[PDB]
Amino acid sequence: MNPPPPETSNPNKPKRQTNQLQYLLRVVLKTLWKHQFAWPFQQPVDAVKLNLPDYYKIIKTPMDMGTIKKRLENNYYWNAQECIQDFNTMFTNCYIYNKPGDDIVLMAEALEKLFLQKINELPTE
Amino acid sequence: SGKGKKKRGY
Repeated sequence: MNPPPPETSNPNKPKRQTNQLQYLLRVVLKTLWKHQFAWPFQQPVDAVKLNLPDYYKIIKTPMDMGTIKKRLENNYYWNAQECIQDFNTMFTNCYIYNKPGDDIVLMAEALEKLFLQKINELPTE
Repeated sequence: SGKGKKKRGY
């Protein structure tokens, strides 16, 4: 079976607005979300629907952009690095599960290049 | 063992 998706809201966590967090939602997430290669990354990988029975043998930290978007929207992240870590986990999950050169991998590589171009201009801490 | 070939979105 699939695991439950990652948590996206916790009312007991403290909340802050920061320029870094705003940029991560309004520039980084938004830019990747609208990209023509985004759709396979907009929700959790459904290993049941996609017939990937071994997916969770190696992917012990699932992540996707739908989860990241919701986390940003619900003030789940305190430090910008928490969000950056989640993007990076999404990419690196893809590269450990899927054969090099598979279409999903080439899509993730293009998205990661774009992510790094946007993260380059992240506001200071 | 993989997800197959992919189509792009709009």
